[PDB]
Amino acid sequence: VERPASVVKELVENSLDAGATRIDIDIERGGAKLIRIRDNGSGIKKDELALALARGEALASISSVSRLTLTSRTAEQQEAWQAYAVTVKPAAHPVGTTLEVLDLFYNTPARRKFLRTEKTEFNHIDEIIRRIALARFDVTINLSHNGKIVRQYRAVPEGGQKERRLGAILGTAFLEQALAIEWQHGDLTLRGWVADPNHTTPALAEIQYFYVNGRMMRDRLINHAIRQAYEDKLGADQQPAFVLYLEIDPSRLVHDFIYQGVLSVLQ
Amino acid sequence: RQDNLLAAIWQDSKGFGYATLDISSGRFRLSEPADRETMAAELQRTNPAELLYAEDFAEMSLIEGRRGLRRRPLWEFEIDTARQQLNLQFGTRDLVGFGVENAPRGLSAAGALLQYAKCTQRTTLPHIRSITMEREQDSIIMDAATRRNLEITQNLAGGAENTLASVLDSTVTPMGSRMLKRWLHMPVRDTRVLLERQQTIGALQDFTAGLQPVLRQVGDLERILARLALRTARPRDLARMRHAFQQLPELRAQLETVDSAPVQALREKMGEFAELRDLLERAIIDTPPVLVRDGGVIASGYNEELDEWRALADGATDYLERLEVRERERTGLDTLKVGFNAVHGYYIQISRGQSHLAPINYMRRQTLKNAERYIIPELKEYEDKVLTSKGKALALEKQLYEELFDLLLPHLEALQQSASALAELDVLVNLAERAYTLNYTSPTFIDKPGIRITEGRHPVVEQVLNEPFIANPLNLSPQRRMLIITGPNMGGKSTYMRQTALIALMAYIGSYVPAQKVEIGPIDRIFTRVGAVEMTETANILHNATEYSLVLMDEIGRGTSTYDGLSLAWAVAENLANKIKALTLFATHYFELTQLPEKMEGVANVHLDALEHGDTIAFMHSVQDGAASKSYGLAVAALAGVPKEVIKRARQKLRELESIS
Amino acid sequence: RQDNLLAAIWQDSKGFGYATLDISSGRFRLSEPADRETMAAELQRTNPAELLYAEDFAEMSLIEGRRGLRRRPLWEFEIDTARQQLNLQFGTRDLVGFGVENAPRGLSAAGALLQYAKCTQRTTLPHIRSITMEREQDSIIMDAATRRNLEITQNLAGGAENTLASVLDSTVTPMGSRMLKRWLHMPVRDTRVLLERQQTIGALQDFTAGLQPVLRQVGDLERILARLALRTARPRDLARMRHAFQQLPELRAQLETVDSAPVQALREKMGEFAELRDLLERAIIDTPPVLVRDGGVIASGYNEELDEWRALADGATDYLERLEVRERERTGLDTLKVGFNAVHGYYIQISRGQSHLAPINYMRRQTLKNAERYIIPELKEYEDKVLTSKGKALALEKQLYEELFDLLLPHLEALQQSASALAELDVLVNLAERAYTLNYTSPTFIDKPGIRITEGRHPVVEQVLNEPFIANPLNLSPQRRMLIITGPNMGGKSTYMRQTALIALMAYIGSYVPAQKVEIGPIDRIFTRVGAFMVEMTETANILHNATEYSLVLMDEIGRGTSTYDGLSLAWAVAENLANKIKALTLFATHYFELTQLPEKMEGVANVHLDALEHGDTIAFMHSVQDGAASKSYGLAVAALAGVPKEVIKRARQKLRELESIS
DNA sequence: ATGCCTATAGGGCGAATTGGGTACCGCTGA
DNA sequence: TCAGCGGTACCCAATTCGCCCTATAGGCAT
Ligand SMILES: Nc1ncnc2c1ncn2[C@@H]1O[C@H](COP(=O)(O)OP(=O)(O)NP(=O)(O)O)[C@@H](O)[C@H]1O
Ligand SMILES: Nc1ncnc2c1ncn2[C@@H]1O[C@H](COP(=O)(O)OP(=O)(O)NP(=O)(O)O)[C@@H](O)[C@H]1O
Repeated sequence: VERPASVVKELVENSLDAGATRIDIDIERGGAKLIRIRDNGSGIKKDELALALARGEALASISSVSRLTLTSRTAEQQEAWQAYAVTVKPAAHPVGTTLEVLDLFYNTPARRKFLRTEKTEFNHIDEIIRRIALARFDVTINLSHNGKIVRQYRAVPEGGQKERRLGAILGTAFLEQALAIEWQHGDLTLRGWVADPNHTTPALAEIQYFYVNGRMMRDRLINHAIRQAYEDKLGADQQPAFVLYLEIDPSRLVHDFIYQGVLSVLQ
Repeated sequence: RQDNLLAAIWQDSKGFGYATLDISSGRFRLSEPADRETMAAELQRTNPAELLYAEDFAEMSLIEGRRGLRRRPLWEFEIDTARQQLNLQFGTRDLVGFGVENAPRGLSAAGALLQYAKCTQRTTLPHIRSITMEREQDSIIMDAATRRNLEITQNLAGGAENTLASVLDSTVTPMGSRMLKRWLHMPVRDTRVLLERQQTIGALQDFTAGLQPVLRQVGDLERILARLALRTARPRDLARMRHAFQQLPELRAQLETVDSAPVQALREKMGEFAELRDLLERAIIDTPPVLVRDGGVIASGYNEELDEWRALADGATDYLERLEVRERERTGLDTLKVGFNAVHGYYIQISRGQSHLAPINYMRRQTLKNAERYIIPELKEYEDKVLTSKGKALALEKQLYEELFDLLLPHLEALQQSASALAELDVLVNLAERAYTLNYTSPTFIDKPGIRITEGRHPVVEQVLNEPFIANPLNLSPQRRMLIITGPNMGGKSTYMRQTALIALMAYIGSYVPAQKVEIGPIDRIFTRVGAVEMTETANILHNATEYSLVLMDEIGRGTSTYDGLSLAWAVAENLANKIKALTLFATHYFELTQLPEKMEGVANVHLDALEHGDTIAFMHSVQDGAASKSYGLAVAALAGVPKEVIKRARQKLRELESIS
Repeated sequence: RQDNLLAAIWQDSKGFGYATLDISSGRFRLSEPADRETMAAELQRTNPAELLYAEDFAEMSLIEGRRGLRRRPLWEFEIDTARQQLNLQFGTRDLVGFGVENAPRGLSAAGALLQYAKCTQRTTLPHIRSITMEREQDSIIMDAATRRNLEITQNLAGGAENTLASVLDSTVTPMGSRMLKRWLHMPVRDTRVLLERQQTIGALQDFTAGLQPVLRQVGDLERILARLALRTARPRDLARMRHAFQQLPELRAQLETVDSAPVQALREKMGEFAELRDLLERAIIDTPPVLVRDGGVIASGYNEELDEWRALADGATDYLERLEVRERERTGLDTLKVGFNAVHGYYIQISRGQSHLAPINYMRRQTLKNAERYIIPELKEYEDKVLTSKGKALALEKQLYEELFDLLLPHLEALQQSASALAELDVLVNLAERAYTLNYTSPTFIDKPGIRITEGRHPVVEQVLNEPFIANPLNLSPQRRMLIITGPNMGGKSTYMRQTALIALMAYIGSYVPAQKVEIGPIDRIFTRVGAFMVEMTETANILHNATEYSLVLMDEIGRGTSTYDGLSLAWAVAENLANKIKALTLFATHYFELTQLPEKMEGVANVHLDALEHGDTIAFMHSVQDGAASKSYGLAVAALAGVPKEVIKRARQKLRELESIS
């Protein structure tokens, strides 16, 4: 839990695991003086709150290590209970859970030096959300900084228009060049988008993201498979731009499944 | 089946003022029809059997075809006597509690009618017990008490932060900020016009982001056109106008794809003045200086002769360099430098040691401490061609610049329409962005007065509050036409009341409302009350409010004793449930009023449930069917900082008082 | 005897912020010393056994000679954590009820101290329940709530109508209106300076009439001096300055006869600067145009070379007239007229019928619809000498005008002192006018806190009303240190409260006070409560914590609460507190008749009420303060007088006797 | 070692923003 | 009437504050 974006990552995930379709992720002073995650997920009882801190792994990994203010109201008729620092008294909050947490950094001087300025650190927080956003197209995420609402990733209906939010995450540049992919061989199902290598510019080359059953894994296997496909359509071998989604039944065959899916879409 | 009705009318330089009286019933009323046809329709409507007019009435044509006419003096229609006489007639110290105090044009008619009534009748007329103003514009009738309380444009302090403006005012251009502000002080109630906006706002929800940067380029075109009409426009104003003209091809393309006939209409009203674009592009430099006084405004290529007189002033530096060089060679003085001076003009300066080694051609202009400056015929000749060419090129610049007013003013009207349309687009697209951003719904209008909110929220409070707004449901109708909202401080008494008031107003600017779902009925008058006077405003609401009016009574009961404010609140609630049947909201601390839902038909008990745990407290902020459980100032007192020892003395004195009841 | 004290300090670009804590008592204080020596004196005064500082503290010289020093990180002194931590410590939703909310510089120290206190002690600290701002300067303590409520300078709307300003602001010049507004913002409490003004105002009461017309000639000299320093001053600004300079001989004569050493001191600070008068009199025309841009500013006789370049432009109309005449004679064309054009220059226009009957000397410049305009060498030569001489004379006018800044700026300081003194004279003479007109009295200051008013009145309400204010007296002291003011609505109990507040403030600008006779004691903090609970109770708590034995407390309707059992019970404890513990000067305007049992309960408290006579539905308010309590409710009687329908009033009286039948 | 990545801090540029300048607005004895 | 005539509101426009960005080094697993 060393980077401020790490705290986010865990906590934003903690909402998704509670079955959340709305995430209010809020920050101030580039994540140094506010880290707030509010959801419309499932609430947590006054009982389970206490010893979760004193998901229960991550909550405790930050709770007594920060000024953590964990409040929630169970969907079942109750009164929103609220913790601090190890003290439960009731607040009033909607169905779900909220962690208006201040900087983990408290008794660690060296961890302040570890802080890589800020603005850059909320730009890293943005990337966490930006990634998580593409993983879950069913969850709404409104990202804010300094009280200023920054980015607005609104939940698309099941098999709806994905491009707006996609374009919100990846800017207008990619959205224009976005060529959709739909490959399927047995248990393996590949979906997503690719920018046309003909009109691929330096700005688009910043986007290289690959999601496998929700979780993103930065694996070099996929880099070969993609830069094999980007080479064997047109001669030029520049930096690609893509966002792709593979669903598999819970390696080298998968590599070949990927490559074949791309080249057919581009032409 | 007609009655004997009496009336009076008077006018100033501004408009007209009107008043009436039926001697059978005792109904006395007031109005200020601004135009003629409205005034003619008002006489035609009431149809008085006896009609007053002041000897010097200008627009006589109205009354010369009416019956039972009465020529009256002027002094009778004077506001001083009118106010004084009518105050003592009703027995008040002011006519603020009739909502006519700041309608002096109409009070001249009312004042003259009563002085005539007191002279026509000359008996006791207690039937005349009240008057009321009826600015029944499609615009909603709102006392300034509402605008200062709702904080539409101004908070309690006097700033424009934590307003409905501040929130909705993410408008890119100032003329958008102002049309937004005017809409909020003049809510449209023409259900057709409101639906025109709601269909517009729904279609631009998707395209909101792309249009907004294009609108930020325009600037305040509306106030630039006002200076253009005055013939006082500045170059930097015309630069903004050109920058705006370039965006019209772009906006005509983006809005062409959008599916909304109102949008396609506004797109045509926007029009295109690409002819005026061409003129200003050719005429003016990309970014000229502040004033026309300084010149350097009109670009080269527009006027041949501008460039001619410029070419004289441009052949300057090379003429002086070759002089400076030749005269440095010829004399043998290397400190010789030819430069300009605003005061004296051009000159030839030589160092004091080399000064008197200069030739006989040189005439002394300026003696310095360190040098001797001179002037020669060739310079003094070249001095003339510059100084005059500057002025004549600059004079041509002033004349051309005013001539551009004669080229633009033919479209002046069309540009105001375009500017209004562009300003309206910024508002609508801004609201389309706000409704997209803040997840607002389209409220649909019904026939009878009533607001049905589904998980609604305070459009301002939710935005600035760190925590989420606890959404509140509402069901107002002529069946449920009043809600006794008893509760704690930080209960949400004031919030749920004022949240309802904004929802109505926001719904009546055709803008998407802060709620999951709203269905709302006719609300003509929005009347509001808050502590600074008190009784003055409440009475106005009593007299003015109708079956359709929205009443927002806040803590009536800040009184002389427990009894005078409970008794009045109980009577006012009865009145608005028994007689008037207005859509009424009566947030209050009087739990004794919670005996009215059993007393009255139409009144309903609601409360903002608060659950106290430990020493501290939680406020659910959710409206529940019932009443307040206990007092909450004790719980709040600590939360306002107060030492716990007088909270202790409060709880120690509480149980001495609570032991009785 | 000797204490164990803990403290912390931090600074921004603006000034310093400070905080302390004694673990024996549980006192927790705050301050914002603006300058260095004040900050050094504050450390020297408190003398903490343990002292905090942020790693990047700039002015280290303060703390390098102190004991038990502690180097702390920066982030600990951040306002975000400070506010959050301290809010949950006290349990409040804001620190407004400590009167420190808008002191963020000091809260950085307090925020860092508590985080450190919670860690140094880690023990029972409920003896810490509050923080308070002890201002480095205690000359006067005023809340924005007073300034907005009393309407000293600004009414509820935001304008300056029916304020204490509007009344006292009959000042002839705007710089007088502003110094009047600042004094009201900063009431002087230095007895000597207050008596300096009262002796000044007494002496000018008679001489006020003569001086006031002379002060109206000055205009806003203060803002003219601001532009003079910026080198952006305008001719009509310099015209006002000269018009002001001419009045200094006149004012030095009128004030010489007046018997007041403070006036004679102000008269010397007034100065004369009859040299700077001579300069501007010679330099500038009596009334020049708005801007310097188009010249016509500097008078002839000042600069000989200005007059030279003018003489070229002055030999203009007669040169063209004699041409126009000679050419009209020679040609025989009477429609021949020689005129100027900005675009083309000068010309000779002849009517179209006579146009082609002109001589061969004439060269065509401009063809018109109705005429033919021409140019000749004599004119085209004369055209040059004008156009250029205009610009150069005008250019010399810009330079000379900027040079006059070089001549005036040596006395810039002395003129600001003079302008401040002239502005002060307008204020003082204006107040001396008000005191003369309304027969205001000179209040004299005593040692212990207490206001003794004899037939005193609301200085503002009395002026606007169409009935003389029913002036009422007062008797405050640390013996009679609270008054329970019950009575009707429009009873005049908020008025008598607010009338007392202005009287104190007006007495503390050294101005003659709206009363027959006043003797007043030290009032350091003027605290007020403004109706409309989360607004109301926050301010009341601030006034509980902050108010001292000497502070003036002005409670209005403590009790606009969730019931008559919460509001009373609070108000009850508040009255006890300010009579039992604080024993402070309190005016408690309320409708809680149950609190009228406190004069028998408490020592220092006294029952008073506003007499009113009701006949039928109508009611008449005597507006006179009587020792006792309110008779009954009065809202019923008022309701009708505010317009409320008799259908409500009857239903009020019908519901009244259903409720009054119980009690 | 090392080599491609990666955050960084000063610098540059853009967006608010309030003082300064202007066009306007009564208006004030004369 | 009247001609300044000072005030006054208000629209700029350079200034101030915050946001971005690209050369400028480091950086850490390999
Ligand atoms: N529905 C709500 N959701 C969130 N916060 C709320 C809600 N209702 C009220 N509040 C908060 O409650 C506080 C003030 O409540 P409000 O209802 O205005 O006062 P009240 O209960 O009438 N007492 P008073 O302060 O005298 O007006 C503010 O902090 C509001 O943000
Ligand atoms: N001494 C007085 N002489 C004449 N009129 C007065 C006097 N005191 C108050 N008034 C008038 O009384 C009215 C309001 O008085 P005020 O003291 O505000 O009433 P209250 O009893 O305090 N109730 P509230 O209006 O709620 O503050 C105004 O019209 C004042 O001008």
